[PDB]
Amino acid sequence: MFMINVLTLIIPILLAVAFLTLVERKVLGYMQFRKGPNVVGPYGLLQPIADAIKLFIKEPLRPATSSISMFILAPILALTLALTMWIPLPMPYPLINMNLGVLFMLAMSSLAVYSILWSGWASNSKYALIGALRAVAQTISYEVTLAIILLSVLLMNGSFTLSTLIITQEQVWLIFPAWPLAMMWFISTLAETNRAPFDLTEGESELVSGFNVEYAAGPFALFFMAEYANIIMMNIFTTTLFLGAFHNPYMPELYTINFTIKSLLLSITFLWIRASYPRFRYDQLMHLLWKNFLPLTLALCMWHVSLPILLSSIPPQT
Amino acid sequence: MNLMITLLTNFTLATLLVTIAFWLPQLNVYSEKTSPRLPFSMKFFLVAITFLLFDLEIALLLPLPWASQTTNLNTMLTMALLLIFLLAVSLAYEWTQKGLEWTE
Amino acid sequence: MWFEVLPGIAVMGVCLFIPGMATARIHRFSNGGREKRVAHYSYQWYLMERDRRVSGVNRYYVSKGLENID
Amino acid sequence: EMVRKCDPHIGLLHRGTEKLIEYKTYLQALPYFDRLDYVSMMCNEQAYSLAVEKLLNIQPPPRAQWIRVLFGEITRLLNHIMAVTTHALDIGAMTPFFWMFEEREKMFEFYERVSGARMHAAYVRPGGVHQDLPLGLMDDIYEFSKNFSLRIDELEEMLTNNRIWRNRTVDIGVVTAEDALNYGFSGVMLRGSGIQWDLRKTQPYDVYDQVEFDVPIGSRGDCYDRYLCRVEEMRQSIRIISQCLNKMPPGEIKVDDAKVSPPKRAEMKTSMESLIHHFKLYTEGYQVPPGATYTAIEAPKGEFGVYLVSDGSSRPYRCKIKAPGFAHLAGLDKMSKGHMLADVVAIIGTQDIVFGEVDR
Amino acid sequence: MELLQVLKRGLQQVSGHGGLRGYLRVLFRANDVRVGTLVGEDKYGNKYYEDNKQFFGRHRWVIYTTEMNGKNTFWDVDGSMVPPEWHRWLHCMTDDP
Amino acid sequence: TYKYVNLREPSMDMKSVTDRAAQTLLWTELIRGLGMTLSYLFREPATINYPFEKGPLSPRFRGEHALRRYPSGEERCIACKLCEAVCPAQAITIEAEPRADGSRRTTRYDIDMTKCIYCGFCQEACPVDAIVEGPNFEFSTETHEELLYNKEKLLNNGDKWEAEIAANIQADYLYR
Amino acid sequence: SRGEYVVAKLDDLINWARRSSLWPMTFGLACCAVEMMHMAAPRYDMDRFGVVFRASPRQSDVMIVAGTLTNKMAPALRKVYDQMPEPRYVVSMGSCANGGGYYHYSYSVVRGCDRIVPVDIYVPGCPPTAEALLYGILQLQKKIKREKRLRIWYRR
Amino acid sequence: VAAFLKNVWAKEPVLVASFAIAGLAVILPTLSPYTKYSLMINRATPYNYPVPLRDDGNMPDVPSHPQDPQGPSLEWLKRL
Ligand SMILES: CCCCCCCCCCCCCCCCCC(=O)OC[C@H](COP(=O)([O-])OCC[N+](C)(C)C)OC(=O)CCCCCCCCCCCCCCCCC
Ligand SMILES: CCCCCCCCCCCCCCCCCC(=O)OC[C@H](COP(=O)(O)OCCN)OC(=O)CCCCCCCCCCCCCCCCC
Ligand SMILES: CCCCCCCCCCCCCCCCCC(=O)OC[C@H](COP(=O)(O)OCCN)OC(=O)CCCCCCCCCCCCCCCCC
Ligand SMILES: CCCCCCCCCCCCCCCCCC(=O)OC[C@H](COP(=O)(O)OCCN)OC(=O)CCCCCCCCCCCCCCCCC
Ligand SMILES: CCCCCCCCCCCCCCCCCC(=O)OC[C@H](COP(=O)(O)OCCN)OC(=O)CCCCCCCCCCCCCCCCC
Ligand SMILES: CCCCCCCCCCC1=C(C)C(=O)C(OC)=C(OC)C1=O
Ligand code: SF4
Ligand code: SF4
Ligand code: SF4
Repeated sequence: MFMINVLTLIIPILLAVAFLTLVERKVLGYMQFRKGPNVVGPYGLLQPIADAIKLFIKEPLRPATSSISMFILAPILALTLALTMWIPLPMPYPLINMNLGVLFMLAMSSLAVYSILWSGWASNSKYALIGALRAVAQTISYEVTLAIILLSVLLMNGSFTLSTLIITQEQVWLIFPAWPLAMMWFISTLAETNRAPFDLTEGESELVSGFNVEYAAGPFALFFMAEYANIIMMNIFTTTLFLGAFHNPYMPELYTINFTIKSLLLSITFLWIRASYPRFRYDQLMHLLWKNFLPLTLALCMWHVSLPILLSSIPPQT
Repeated sequence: MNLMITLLTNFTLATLLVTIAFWLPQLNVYSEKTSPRLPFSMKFFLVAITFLLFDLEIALLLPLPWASQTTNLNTMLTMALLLIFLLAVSLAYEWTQKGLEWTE
Repeated sequence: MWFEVLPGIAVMGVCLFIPGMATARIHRFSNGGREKRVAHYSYQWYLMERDRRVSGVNRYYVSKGLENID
Repeated sequence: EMVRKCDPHIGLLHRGTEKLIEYKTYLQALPYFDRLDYVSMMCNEQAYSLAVEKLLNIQPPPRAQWIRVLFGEITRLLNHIMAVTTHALDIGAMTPFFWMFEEREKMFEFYERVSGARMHAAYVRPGGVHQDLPLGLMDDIYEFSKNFSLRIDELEEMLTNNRIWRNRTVDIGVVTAEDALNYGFSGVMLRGSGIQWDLRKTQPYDVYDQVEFDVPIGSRGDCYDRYLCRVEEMRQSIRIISQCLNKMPPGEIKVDDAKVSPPKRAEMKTSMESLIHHFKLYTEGYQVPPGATYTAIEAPKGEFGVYLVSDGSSRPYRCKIKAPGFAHLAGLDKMSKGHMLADVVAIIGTQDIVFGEVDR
Repeated sequence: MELLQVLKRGLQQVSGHGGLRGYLRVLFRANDVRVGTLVGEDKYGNKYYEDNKQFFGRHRWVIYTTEMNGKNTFWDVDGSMVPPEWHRWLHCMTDDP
Repeated sequence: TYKYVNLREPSMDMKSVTDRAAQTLLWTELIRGLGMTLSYLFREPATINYPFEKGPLSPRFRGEHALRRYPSGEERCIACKLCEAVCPAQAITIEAEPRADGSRRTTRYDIDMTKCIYCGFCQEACPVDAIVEGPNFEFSTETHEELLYNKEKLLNNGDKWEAEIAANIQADYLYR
Repeated sequence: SRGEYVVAKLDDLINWARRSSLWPMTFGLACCAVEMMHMAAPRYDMDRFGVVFRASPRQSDVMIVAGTLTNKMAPALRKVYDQMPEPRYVVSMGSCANGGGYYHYSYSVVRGCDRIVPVDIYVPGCPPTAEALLYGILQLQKKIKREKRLRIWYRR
Repeated sequence: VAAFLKNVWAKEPVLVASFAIAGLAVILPTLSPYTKYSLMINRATPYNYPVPLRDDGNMPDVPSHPQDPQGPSLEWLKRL
């Protein structure tokens, strides 16, 4: 009975990741004054299926790898972490109700850079490794503000428990006391998943994404679907964290409908940010972290430490 | 226990997807293709070390939502603002001595 | 026009609705028509194990009220 | 991170265009010029037409000159759309590309209505243009120009005040005015460095001394002022197109020297002299008196020159094609020093580079 | 409310193809279900439609026949299935069918 | 007769400084750009339904070549070789002899469509409207030699497309 | 029999998947790049056919050779072709990629890219219009639709 | 000090907001009248068991029953 619940978590994750590619190509189509796919299925609904079947019967590209073991383990680790980030998410009930779900998700997302690092090791090109080290330095840079913004918000929650964060936001959305934390959170999660305007691997400002370079890389579909699982998950986590919905304990479907609509709007906001801006240069998003976001994050961290003490609004532990 | 079952299930589904994505495109026999240190940067290593040290400072900051529940609140607030201030002082020394340069 | 993106958004929304609705219905099926007991703290687990021992069927979710006392 | 030396290796689209010109007549060598700066087709046509007309000692009729200036500014709108949108798409902004190529699609429809080809029209010819405007074309050019300002406005809404676009272009590719003069730069590569120079003003050709436009001048020599100069040149191209649509004269569209331009097909089939002249223009071609000219126009990429040498025959002897992208890409190595590898693609965007005219 | 007018226009598009069968027929062959004024039909079965309220480019269209010169063109429709007398009208070289 | 793009010194009073600081801290131009992208989300897209809808063309369009006839069936080409004399690609190859009734006609009329630059100089050089360049652009092949047209292919294109070619010449011959 | 039916329906499935998810790599060498960029522009819009614009060259299906192939970029063309995962197709766009074009007699131009790579669809024009290139892409899709990989596998 | 403040608010407003938020976080809990109640609420939250006292005979302030009048009260917390 529990394995049924695990599978009804993880298989609709993969189906939602499949149709996020359709939603991306359509919404980026209409924002670019064109259409997205509408030929392959009715209104494009067979495009993820056709594209997945195409990617699964396509040849392994040309080259060989430096390390077979890490070439195998990097997509395994990427997909495993991308699936385990969903199990403490209270929607309205988490699959694995743990006392430290926030800290669990922060730790498992900190583990996600090893897939990038091991895919940089496993490629033969010494330039793809440099691109991987740039990506690792980017992701570990924005994990700092993820941790401190998350701590500053949890000072109004009382615990690391994700299910308590529904109870915390019963009177107001938590974006009202913490909107600067919320906007730096949203941009930092955008910079976490290598998502535009922070996608330097998939774009220019890159020493190796330069057309007729070497570097045996993994099967693209696995890292791609791990990345879109991470995108939907970080938007659901932002929805739980700042825009927490009404929960009737006798009707859980009201909360599920409400957080689902908000998470869809927030993922479409990712789609609408990537179709609106040019890319940062690498030192420009290093600037944006280290000289812009981190001073405000430390200042608001001091503020959200000292603020429940001065307002007599310290939340309960339980 | 249910956590271990879930981790094993996620690891199994991931390994199954990886094994399919490596062995399913080997079904179609293809034409066998017969034709035909990295430079160091100090700034790349320095941003990683700056990450590590600020991450240890964050590791000090993580018990704050439990630390606000104490009865010694004046000492707690002093040491909380002092850890965030020492993180800010580490950032200011990293700023002013040209440490955040060309990866700013 | 722009309502052509709504079938894909609707399918993705149903796919996000399935996990939460699924875990709520499975928690109510596995726990006697009620919410799953949350035991974050060892007192909550102590009361839950006491319920499991007083229910007589090795199930914490079989509630015994005043009909169990004389 | 830094770029110490940037060596562009070119000739990967070198086709030996100006050797193939030497074995063809002047009318036959005209469609090579559509294919040089292939986002600037009728401007290069106009440059070669002015070179051959300067050697032939003839002039186009006034209506042909107004058609050339109208379609030269339509061509300038085409090229600055291509410039700004690919310069944004390489930096990363992908959406105004798709927005402005629908307007660029409508201007290719203008080319197809006037010539039959959407790009390589072979329309502006030595002597004038090939064929007259079809009826109702100027009304649709009016309907395009009446709305195109809003298109430039929303492009400029997406990019100009954007902090991410400005952080990629404001301190990037600074060229001093003296180095821009010394390195053979031309057009926006001069005018972004504050050099008040434009060949439509200083050395004016067909009827550019009769239209009325402003010339945008930069102040810092960077990628961002050259972006603003190209956007304001699209604004001023809309202004010139409004003046060309209002001041179009009646009359013929070829020079009425039938020893240079072909007679009409109605009189080719009726008159003996007209049939002889049609025969000898489409087989031998017109002879050009011996001499060498350097005719240069203000193309949308800069000074586009033709050093054309005639030997008295009906084929060019030498035809050197001066192009802006050659000198700009030569200056790429200076413009990228002390910058990063991401700044190099912004510098190849601010130098509007098309390798057909770089390579010939 | 003007959303009701949109839904009634959608339902009369369903009705204007002769019910759900013709609606799904044009939805899967054309990927486009809008209704138009039948300008004519050639000797192959290609049907040609107008809607001058559409923008220029959409306002004239063809529904291709299912069998032209022996080939099953139910799914294998082709741009060159249009005969030359309708090729001027469909490509808007004239206002005249 | 010139204007200065980007020669604006910003106001340094507290109102404008607070305006620019609010733009920095509250991302106002970024929300402007999001609003412009959202504005295009709710427009009707410019996408035509190819192949069921076709892009607009004029009667001057230069597509596939065709050899024409008089309204008797007699072919118009009288072998004068002006079209290969003017052909800037030398895509046209012509041989000729007097045919069996003594008429000046071609035996070879080749057009390599993969040399051809589709510039229509052959149709404007032709004194008898024989070679024209029709409206067909949907003639992609699967092999290279299917685009090396001989006289029979061009006469079949003429017989195939004459009902349209004659109407386009009828619309455009007064400009020529 | 039964196995012929099964391999026929599996050919139909994999041909549907491969033609309806074409990912093009574009050699935008010359003027035909401009017209492919119009084939991806909102009017014609290759992306609604499943044909994504600016796909990765590492995981592309069809190599659209759009421009003049010179002698100096013929080995780079062949190198990018050799780095493509099978099934790979090649659409030759325009007269210079088809047969040398306007530069056929040049000292520096490969007379058609079919001297270098195998070509599946030849799209004629200088340039062919964006509609003509989309015609060639749909003809490539029809060519994939009638492939018989598993039927010929079963009959060998 | 008014020229420097407007200059740093024109050039580096992120740092000005940073130092302003940090300075408010430092000097504000010593000025707030509710900082007393944070201490009062944390010391009134009963984590442990209230281990009772042996009634020796002289403890007039200690109640004998939870609902007795004498003892520590939380009416200030119900009302606030
Ligand atoms: C959760 C749902 C979503 C939440 C909202 C997010 C949706 C909107 C997203 C828009 C698109 C963003 C795309 C990525 C943009 C990245 C670039 C960017 O914005 O860089 C940030 C820019 C970076 O600066 P910059 O580069 O623009 O400016 C130049 C910077 N220097 C000078 C250093 C060179 O600004 C910030 O860092 C601001 C961060 C958040 C600010 C929070 C303000 C708090 C204000 C408190 C009061 C202040 C008043 C004074 C004190 C009063 C005390 C009482
Ligand atoms: C949580 C929700 C998840 C939802 C996931 C799915 C989203 C999309 C839903 C489907 C939308 C409609 C799909 C229609 C596909 C095309 C059907 C069809 O008729 O195709 C025609 C094709 C050939 O037919 P033919 O015999 O040639 O017809 C000639 C007529 N004279 O005929 C064929 O090819 C044969 C029939 C094929 C039918 C395919 C139908 C779609 C299958 C998708 C797989 C998933 C199914 C759902 C699983 C989850 C729900 C239970
Ligand atoms: C390259 C190698 C392969 C890579 C892919 C696979 C590995 C990587 C992805 C898996 C990572 C596993 C992380 C699991 C532990 C996370 C922490 C944790 O257990 O938190 C949940 C919870 C804490 O909450 P709390 O409520 O306080 O405790 C329950 C008491 N009421 O605590 C509990 O519920 C406790 C439950 C019992 C203890 C669980 C122990 C799990 C098994 C041992 C570790 C397995 C992973 C080892 C490898 C890691 C990566 C190298
Ligand atoms: C013993 C019997 C079984 C034997 C083994 C076969 C197993 C079942 C395999 C699927 C069905 C086989 C047939 C596949 C389609 C064949 C028919 C076809 O291609 O019809 C064409 C039609 C669209 O026509 P088209 O040519 O595209 O025209 C352009 C638009 N005018 O196309 C359409 O209308 C759409 C076609 C959709 C194809 C089916 C749906 C996708 C496949 C779903 C199942 C497999 C994938 C499962 C999920 C994977 C992960 C996402
Ligand atoms: C007292 C409470 C506790 C205070 C400590 C806690 C602080 C929390 C925030 C953490 C900040 C971490 C980083 C700090 C670095 C400071 C040094 C610095 O940034 O100097 C450089 C800067 C000029 O920037 P530049 O180097 O040019 O940057 C490249 C782009 N131009 O130089 C400047 O812009 C000038 C910087 C100094 C002047 C800032 C004045 C702000 C005043 C705000 C109102 C008063 C607030 C109370 C605090 C006292 C401030 C004097
Ligand atoms: C399991 C389901 C697999 C679906 C795979 C879909 C992959 C995405 C298709 C389109 C696409 C997008 C949106 C995309 O963003 C991208 O990166 C730039 C691509 O690679 C070049 C793409 O091909
Ligand atoms: S269109 Fe031009 S290149 Fe083609 S055959 Fe005619 S004259 Fe020659
Ligand atoms: S110009 Fe006309 S008549 Fe003369 S050879 Fe050519 S096609 Fe024939
Ligand atoms: S076939 Fe012609 S128009 Fe096309 S790229 Fe070549 S030269 Fe340019």
